[PDB]
Amino acid sequence: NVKDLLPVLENVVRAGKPLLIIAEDVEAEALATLVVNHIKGVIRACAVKAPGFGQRRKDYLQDIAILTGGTAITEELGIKLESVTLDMLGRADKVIVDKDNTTIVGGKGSKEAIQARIEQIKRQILETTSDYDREKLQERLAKLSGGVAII
Amino acid sequence: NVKDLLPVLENVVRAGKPLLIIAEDVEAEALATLVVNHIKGVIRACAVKAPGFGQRRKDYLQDIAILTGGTAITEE
Amino acid sequence: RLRPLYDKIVVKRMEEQEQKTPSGIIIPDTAKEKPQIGEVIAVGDGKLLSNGQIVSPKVKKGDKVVFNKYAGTEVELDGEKYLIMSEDEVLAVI
Amino acid sequence: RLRPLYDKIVVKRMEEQEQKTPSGIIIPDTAKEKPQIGEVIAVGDGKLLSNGQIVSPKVKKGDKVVFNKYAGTEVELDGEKYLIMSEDEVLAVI
Amino acid sequence: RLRPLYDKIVVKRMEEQEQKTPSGIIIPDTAKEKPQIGEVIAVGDGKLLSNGQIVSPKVKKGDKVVFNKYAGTEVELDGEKYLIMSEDEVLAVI
Amino acid sequence: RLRPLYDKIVVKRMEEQEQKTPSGIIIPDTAKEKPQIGEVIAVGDGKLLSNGQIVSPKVKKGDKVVFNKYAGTEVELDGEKYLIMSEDEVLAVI
Amino acid sequence: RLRPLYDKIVVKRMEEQEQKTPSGIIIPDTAKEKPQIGEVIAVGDGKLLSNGQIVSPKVKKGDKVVFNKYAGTEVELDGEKYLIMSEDEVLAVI
Amino acid sequence: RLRPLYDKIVVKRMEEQEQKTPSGIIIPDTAKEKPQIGEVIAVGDGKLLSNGQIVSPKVKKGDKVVFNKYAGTEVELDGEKYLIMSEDEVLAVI
Amino acid sequence: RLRPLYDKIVVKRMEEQEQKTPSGIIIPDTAKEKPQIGEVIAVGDGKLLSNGQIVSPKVKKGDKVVFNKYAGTEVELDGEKYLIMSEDEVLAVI
Repeated sequence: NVKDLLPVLENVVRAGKPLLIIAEDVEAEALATLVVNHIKGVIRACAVKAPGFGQRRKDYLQDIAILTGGTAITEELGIKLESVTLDMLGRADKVIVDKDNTTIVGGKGSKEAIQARIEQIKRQILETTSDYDREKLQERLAKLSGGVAII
Repeated sequence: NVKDLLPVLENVVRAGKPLLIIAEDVEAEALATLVVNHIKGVIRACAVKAPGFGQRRKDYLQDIAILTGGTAITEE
Repeated sequence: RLRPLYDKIVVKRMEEQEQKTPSGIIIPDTAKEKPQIGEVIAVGDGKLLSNGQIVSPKVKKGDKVVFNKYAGTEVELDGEKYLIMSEDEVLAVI
Repeated sequence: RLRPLYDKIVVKRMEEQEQKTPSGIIIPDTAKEKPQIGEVIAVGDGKLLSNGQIVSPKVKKGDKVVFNKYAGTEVELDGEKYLIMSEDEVLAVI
Repeated sequence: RLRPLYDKIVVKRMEEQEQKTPSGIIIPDTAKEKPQIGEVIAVGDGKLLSNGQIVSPKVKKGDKVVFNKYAGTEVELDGEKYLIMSEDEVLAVI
Repeated sequence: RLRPLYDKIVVKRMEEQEQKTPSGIIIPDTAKEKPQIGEVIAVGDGKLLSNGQIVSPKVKKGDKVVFNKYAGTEVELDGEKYLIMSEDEVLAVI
Repeated sequence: RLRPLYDKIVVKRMEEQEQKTPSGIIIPDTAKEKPQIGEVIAVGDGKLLSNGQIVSPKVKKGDKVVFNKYAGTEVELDGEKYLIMSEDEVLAVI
Repeated sequence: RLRPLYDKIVVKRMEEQEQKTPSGIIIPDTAKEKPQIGEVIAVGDGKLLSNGQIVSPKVKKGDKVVFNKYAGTEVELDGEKYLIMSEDEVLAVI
Repeated sequence: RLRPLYDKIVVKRMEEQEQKTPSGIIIPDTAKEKPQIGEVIAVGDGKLLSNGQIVSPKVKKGDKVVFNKYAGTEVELDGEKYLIMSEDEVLAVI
């Protein structure tokens, strides 16, 4: 819907900074707002699909909210999308968006967090050996702590 | 719903002690109340699913109820 | 051209514009509601009471009324569209 | 021929004369609505109030009256077609 | 014989009379709707006003009256049939 | 025995008569409807107007009143049954 | 104890009385309806006319009245139950 | 504090009690409807008549009234719930 | 800015107060309800009676008015939100 998309736009036009949207989807009525606004140059923004399904959804965006310095607006937290503001709107330095891929460089924040995640995820990695059969859990550690190389 | 969770929340905030919920399932408007209250630190609480299935629920909570010294809130 | 009878009022519905917020945000036409603001082009003789008395309408030629989101008949007149509407469904003025 | 009673009015719609857009665009008859503008054949004595008083009809014989898309029963007489009406469902005149 | 009460009227419809167009085209009885034209048989005292006064009905006797289709109960009586009818749904006369 | 209030009327139907056409055709009871013609046992004081005035009912003891299909409430009185009905739903008399 | 307001009346039912036909046939409780006969415990002030006048209720404490089918609101008082019942929905008295 | 307008009434219900029948049987709270007995705390100025006159409400402060099983708006006032209610839907008093 | 007509009122609701219980429990906005408390901005002339008399509204623009759950219709005025409503659907004041 258009209505809830105004408060986020209202905040970003005030600061004059680009916006990146991560959500389950942005349908035509909402999407038409940004793209029309994007051509006129009042904002420079892009919208992307959420990374994964189910529990894989929750894990991914929680990590994303961590290195960006903001927070994830979840159903549990209960913040209505109308009432969101700049305070918990996360930040980054550079983002690259292409037809099927998005990359976030990182805000260099949450040092105590990223050291923490290294701990339980490895503590979870050893415990998940009974069930896991994909590097997605190690890659989850790798993405926020190092990088990945594809030979 | 909040209309029932709040009165029980009203009693525990007066006592100022931590609270534990065992219920069939809490995933909705009621659930968001505790976690937003827990984040603000007004109470320290958690909610858990009840064990078993069918008949295997009530016997378990009855064993838990007598161990804890309270009483199980049954529909009976 | 049209003269309303009794309590009827004929209104022009503020025409169409592209709406922009004071912050400069433009809303696409697919997400805009038809304006509720209108200007009266003519007024009727007045509401006819149960006793036969007629009360003069308070709306005038140069005012700005607001509709209750649905009122009107959307008449056509040589390509021009007017909104015949009634006093009891007028929300407010200016 | 026929005459109405009390607040009833006898109106004939403007019927179809192969209407066209003023710029020259022709619209097929399969995509047009029956005209909502018509002229009155006869008028009744007037609205009968609850106290018995009769108010003379505002509409006259030579007036052109528009109606709200569902004007009347559309009765037939001697092979000609009349659309009876009443002032409460009258929207505006000329 | 049959006496209407207050504003009720006693009307006899025209009944099928081998309907056919003036051009000579015969329409089968399975494709014709019951006539809307009725003949006044008996007239009641009149409508009861809210104050208690009585208004004389404006139909007198034997005048042809047109009705909006489902405007009577089709009262059952020996021989010739009738449908009782009120004044406020009377369409037009003569 | 029973007496009504205001505009209510106690009416007794024509009861079973084994309906037969004048030509001698006998209709089975499974294909006939309860008679709409009845007789009045007693009448109330009359209609209560909005101003408090009372108008005498226009129906007598010996009148034969015909009503619509569902104008009653089917009261029971120590074995016999009567049709409680109001003045506005009795369509005509005799 | 309980006193109604304006035209309201408070009435008790006739209570389950071991219903049986005069011929001696007993109907089981699973196939009988609550009695429509009741008597008045208290009477209100009466109807509020449009001009403010108060018509004296025509029902009396000692008589018995009949409800249409579902009249009443089933009020209860220290284990005893009454149906508070409106004057204009009374079928008849005695 | 809170005061009504015209015919509105503010009523406080009978609240929750450990209900028991006179025989001593306790009904669980899951099998009871909210109490229908209330006490009047605030009284409005009175019903607006058609002619404009004002009639003093018959209910008084501290009286006990019964609601029509659903009346009220369940409004909250200063950490407490009140039941704003209207005269035409008050059942009976004391 | 804007002014109402007849019985219409202009009310500003009590906005997003971030509801919290007196005990200190914070309810998330996803679990709250739109406040029923509103501040009056403009008051119309008053209710227009059937005889043409105008009664001064009892609201005085300087009081707290509580509506029903879905009373009034939203109107937008140069960026802010206002809820206009009639005088007979607000249930209590102050």
